[PDB]
Amino acid sequence: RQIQPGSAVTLNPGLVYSSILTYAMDTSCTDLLQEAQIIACSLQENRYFSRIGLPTVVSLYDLMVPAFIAQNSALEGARLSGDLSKAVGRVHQMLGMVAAKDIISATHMQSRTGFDPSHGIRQYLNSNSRLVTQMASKLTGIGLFDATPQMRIFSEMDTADYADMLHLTIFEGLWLVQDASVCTDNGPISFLVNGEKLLSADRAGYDVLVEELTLANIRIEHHKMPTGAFTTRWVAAKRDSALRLTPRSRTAHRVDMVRECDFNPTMNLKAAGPKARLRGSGVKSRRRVSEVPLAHVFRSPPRRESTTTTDDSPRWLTREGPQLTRRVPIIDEPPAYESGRSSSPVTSSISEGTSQHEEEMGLFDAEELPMQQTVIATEARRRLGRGTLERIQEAALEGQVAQGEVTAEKNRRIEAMLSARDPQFTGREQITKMLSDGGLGVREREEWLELVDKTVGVKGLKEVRSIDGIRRHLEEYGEREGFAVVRTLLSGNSKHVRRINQLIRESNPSAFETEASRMRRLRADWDGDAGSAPVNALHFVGNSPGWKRWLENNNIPSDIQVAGKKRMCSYLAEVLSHGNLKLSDATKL
Amino acid sequence: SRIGLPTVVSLYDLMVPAFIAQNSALEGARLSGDLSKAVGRVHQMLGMVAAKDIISATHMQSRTGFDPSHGIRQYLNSNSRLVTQMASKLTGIGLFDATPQMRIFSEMDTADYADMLHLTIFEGLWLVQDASVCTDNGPISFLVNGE
Amino acid sequence: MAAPVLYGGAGGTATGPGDMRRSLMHEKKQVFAELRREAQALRVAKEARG
Amino acid sequence: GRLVEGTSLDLFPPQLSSEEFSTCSEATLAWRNAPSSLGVRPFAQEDSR
Amino acid sequence: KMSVWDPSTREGARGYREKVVRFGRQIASLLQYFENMHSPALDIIACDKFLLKYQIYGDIDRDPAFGENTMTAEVPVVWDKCEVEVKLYAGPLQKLMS
Amino acid sequence: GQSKLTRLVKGFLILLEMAERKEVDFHVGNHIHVTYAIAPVCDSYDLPG
Amino acid sequence: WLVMAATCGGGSFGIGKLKSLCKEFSVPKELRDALRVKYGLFGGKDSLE
Repeated sequence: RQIQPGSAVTLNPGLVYSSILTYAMDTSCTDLLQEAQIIACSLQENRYFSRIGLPTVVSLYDLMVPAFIAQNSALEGARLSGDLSKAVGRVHQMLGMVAAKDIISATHMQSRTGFDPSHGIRQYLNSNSRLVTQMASKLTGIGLFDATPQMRIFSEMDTADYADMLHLTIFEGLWLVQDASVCTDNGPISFLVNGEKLLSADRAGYDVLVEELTLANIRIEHHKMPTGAFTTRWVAAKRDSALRLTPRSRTAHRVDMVRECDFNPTMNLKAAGPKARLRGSGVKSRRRVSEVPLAHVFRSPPRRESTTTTDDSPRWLTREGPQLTRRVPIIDEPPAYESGRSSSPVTSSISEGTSQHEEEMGLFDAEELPMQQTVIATEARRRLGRGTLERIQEAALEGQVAQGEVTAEKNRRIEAMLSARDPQFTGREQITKMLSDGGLGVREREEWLELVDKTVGVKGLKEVRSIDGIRRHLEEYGEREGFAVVRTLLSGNSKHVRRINQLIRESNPSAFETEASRMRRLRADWDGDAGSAPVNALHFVGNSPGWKRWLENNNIPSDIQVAGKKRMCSYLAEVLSHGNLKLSDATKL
Repeated sequence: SRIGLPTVVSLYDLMVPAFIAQNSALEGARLSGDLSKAVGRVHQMLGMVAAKDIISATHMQSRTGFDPSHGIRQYLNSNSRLVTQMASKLTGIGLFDATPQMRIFSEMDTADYADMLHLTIFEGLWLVQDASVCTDNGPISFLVNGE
Repeated sequence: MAAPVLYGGAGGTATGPGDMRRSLMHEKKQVFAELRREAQALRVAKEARG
Repeated sequence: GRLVEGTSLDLFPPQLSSEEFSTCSEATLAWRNAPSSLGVRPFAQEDSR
Repeated sequence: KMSVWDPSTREGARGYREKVVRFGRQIASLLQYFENMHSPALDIIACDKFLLKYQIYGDIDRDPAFGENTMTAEVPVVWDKCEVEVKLYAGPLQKLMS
Repeated sequence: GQSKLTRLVKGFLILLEMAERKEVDFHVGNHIHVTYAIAPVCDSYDLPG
Repeated sequence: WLVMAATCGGGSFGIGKLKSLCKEFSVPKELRDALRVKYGLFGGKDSLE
């Protein structure tokens, strides 16, 4: 028996969703698929009035009478991420405009009235669409003021009519587009009409710062302005010359990690391992927190996503490089705080409201833990004031154990990489991705990209979890581990970027240079739409070096234009590396 | 501060009886008045042979011996050769294993660096002198072999 | 926190170190002394005076 | 003998830099090959180019 | 080639039916639709004000040098709030096998 | 949830504490449950530890 | 330089690079060949279940 007046409840995320999941497993668990969409349409309503979307007059005779055989079906497992849950609904209402505008505008060519025909279409033939998510709802309304707002093209597939198609095919689009678009002008110069699918959105944003310081240082020896004496040889004879390159150029920028949902192995019943192993740690009679499904979810669904908790590790390991070389200064930002809670019996269950939970005193030394804790603190502002510094928003990790805790900051050389491996050794190997994608020459490439624009880059999610006492350990080991990058030879990364600077310069000759109309006159380029495959500019980038896992795109169109202003003057970089395009001499003829 | 046997006593089943008893093989271990101690006295003595193998081998570094020795949390060391070794552990933080001498009870393969140096290489005269304390007699012998 | 060319010990070897002034003392024997016989064995056996 | 870089290094890359020292004997006072303690990568001062 | 597109129709003449294959997850495909395109979109749209860069093209007629083949259009969209009014009516019921 | 290696450890430790060493007279201090599937066994389950 | 070049001129084929001063790691630089192949052998060192 519960209490009406005296009692008072406090609840954050994890109690509200848990009460629904435990309630969902009783009856109508398959409705969770359809459920996640309708609430998205509800919170943000656009061009919607007196909606009659989802019909379910709550006739609930079965919950009175339990002992009903539970239906085993597929699970949705829809995780409403803080920012993404709104965005899903913001896309639905925006898709709803594309469906609504198709039927409302087509019959509006009558000069006198537009009620009798539009009021007649009560049938849902309109509701049937093409591409993105559309669930079994409805939208029978009586307002009819859909002429004011403009069409927002998110769906680039067939099945349109009259007004929506008129943008694409017929020349009358110049007249249509002028009506379609309000608050924006620019329509005089254009001849003919075609609508494309470019979705880069400018903010946004950023910033930061711081410081630091401490110291330390370192050584070595010195680094931080080395001079390279390149030698070119094409016949028996040879020419040789010296040049210099500096890491420290431009400041700030960095990346805002994108938000994404989490999902699981699809079946109703609970796993035996996760339940039996949850019992091994605690000794509670009934479940503290008062949640059964959410205790099993966070463990089973997300196997691993080690990308933003990781990337700072090889970043500090390649940040350590130019600092170990000569470590005169060192600075450590004020939050050196670790979210390390001491002596808590059964909070670990309720504490899963936070992103992750890692156990101490189990393949976790006093040296291994601080790496997991340095990351929680903001990146950069360590060892070297300038150079390889930038900013990243990071997750919220929390170490936990009844007894153990140790702190540390200073690392040793030839042991930082080994001690950075160890937290990967147990858990699973997803850190190689950021060691390759984010670790290699995308840092100094983005550093050189800072010249034109700044502060818009993102790929590869945020947080990860796996532990609550002990690991299963029925997989990968790596007893012997050493690669060239860990050694004091980071120029394999920096001189890789100098090569890419030529490839960004290699798009210019085919583009324009004086004989073609000068910058800010032609603008007849065809690159940069936050798309990689059929765009051309990033295809040359994706031809060999650093393909397939970055944002970049949006900053390239400006880089090609600004590079022409430098190239016409006496300014350029360096020569020759694994290139082969015509209209400009990569090799020779 | 041994962390040998892990079993956080989670005993929900003894509350609820009428549970089908598992028919298996029996140990039947009779702790004889004197022998029960001796079995443990052999285990700790065998434990030295396992512990000395890993601790002394990495101790050739003249400056430090913490970072590598603290890293071996994995139980690859626990796997041995001949006499009784059960599913326990021994993750400790003391590291003062240089004082006592090695007590050879296991005469089979799978040793390394310092423990083997008694058997094969002539450097054993230098090793044995370090290995053995409180006892002397090392001047006369030429070469080295432990029986 | 140690230079130059630091390693963890006997286990976990990486790329080859260079040489600079010490941080701490290096005393203990390396087990290539068994291979050091190869020196003695190859030259005392094959020799003019013998 | 002669060699090129970055191949599963076990014992053949020290044959490069040891020879690089001997090949560029004209600007180096030190000569060594036989007596080699494994921690052996002495500088190719003006020899690499 | 992106400017080369597929055509369509709807109202006057009766359009044929289209049933899509069974998709297990709605969000996974919603993320995969924008992840494979590599646009950092929808994360932006969480803000109240979001701009939308689009560009037009001239096609089919072999173009001259006007200094403009493509155009540029930036659409600003701010979110508005009017009252919601949900209604309940009778629909199809579940099995509920005893 | 069933594993009790350390439970028997304390018993076999106390075994040799009073096996080779002579008899020890001591007291019994406990709380007590009554039955298998009755109210006491249902009421017992509550409270952690 | 085209005069010394004679019949073949202005035909670069491959550019080798080297360090001016000497220190730390020798750095005879033409490993760039295995840079476009970003992780040829280094990604998988000795991993086996």
